[PDB]
Amino acid sequence: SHMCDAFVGTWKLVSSENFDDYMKEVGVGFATRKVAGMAKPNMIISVNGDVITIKSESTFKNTEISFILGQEFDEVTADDRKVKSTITLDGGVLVHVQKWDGKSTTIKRKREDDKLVVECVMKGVTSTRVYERA
Ligand SMILES: Nc1nc(N)c2ccsc2n1
Repeated sequence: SHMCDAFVGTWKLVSSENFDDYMKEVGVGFATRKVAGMAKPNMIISVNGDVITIKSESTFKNTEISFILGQEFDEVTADDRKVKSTITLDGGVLVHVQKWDGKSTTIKRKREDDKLVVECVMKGVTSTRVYERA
């Protein structure tokens, strides 16, 4: 048993709050915000040794990241930003920081009851995205 066991699995988005405002704060344009805001992504998390893989699949885009905790990597986000990402574990919470164009956003993923709760923060704006097991 290991680090992220309770995150591993296939998850489906069941609720979202303030995601449009988060996307605005990030700089996402109108058409992408409207189309991306409809999606109910599946998040598939797996671990193989030190390598964590998070796939996110939706009608809008399929994305995939693989990474080692604490080790920066390149990520192309669903809204087509080219970012430099670092993901760490902080007291059981996966903390994902994305840097691009002098900007920064942080995405936190945590287990709460039977849900996986995703909190996306850009300056003063937070969006909460709740996933349940598929
Ligand atoms: N693949 C993918 N991943 C995401 N996080 C989102 C959010 C809206 S659409 C979408 N598609």
